[PDB]
Amino acid sequence: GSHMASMKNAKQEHFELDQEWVELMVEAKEANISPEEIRKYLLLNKKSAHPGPAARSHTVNPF
Amino acid sequence: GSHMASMKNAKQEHFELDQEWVELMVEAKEANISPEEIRKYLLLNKKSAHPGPAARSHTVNPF
Repeated sequence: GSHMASMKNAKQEHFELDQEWVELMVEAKEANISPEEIRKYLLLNKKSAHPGPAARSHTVNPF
Repeated sequence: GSHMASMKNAKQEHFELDQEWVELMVEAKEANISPEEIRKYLLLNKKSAHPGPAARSHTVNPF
């Protein structure tokens, strides 16, 4: 088969964000938006990226 | 006259709205929940503080 380009590393569940979350929070208290919608989503979504392999030895033979 | 308890005669137990929103803001940033839900809602919901609404269960007590 012919060669084709690809990304040097796998995708992760981690993403960049910062200043939207401080900007919404200050106004959401004065406007009385629902925090529960985020906190219940967040309570499930305590996410992390997939780990590396264990790389332990194995064989289809008795001890 | 006779001794009695001073004003205010009873405490209320309502917590700060800020302490949900401050934990939520820090944790939702690291979890990458949607800030766009709060920001799009806030742009319509340009509200301020108000008393509670009426309901069918409300009535004047006999005493």
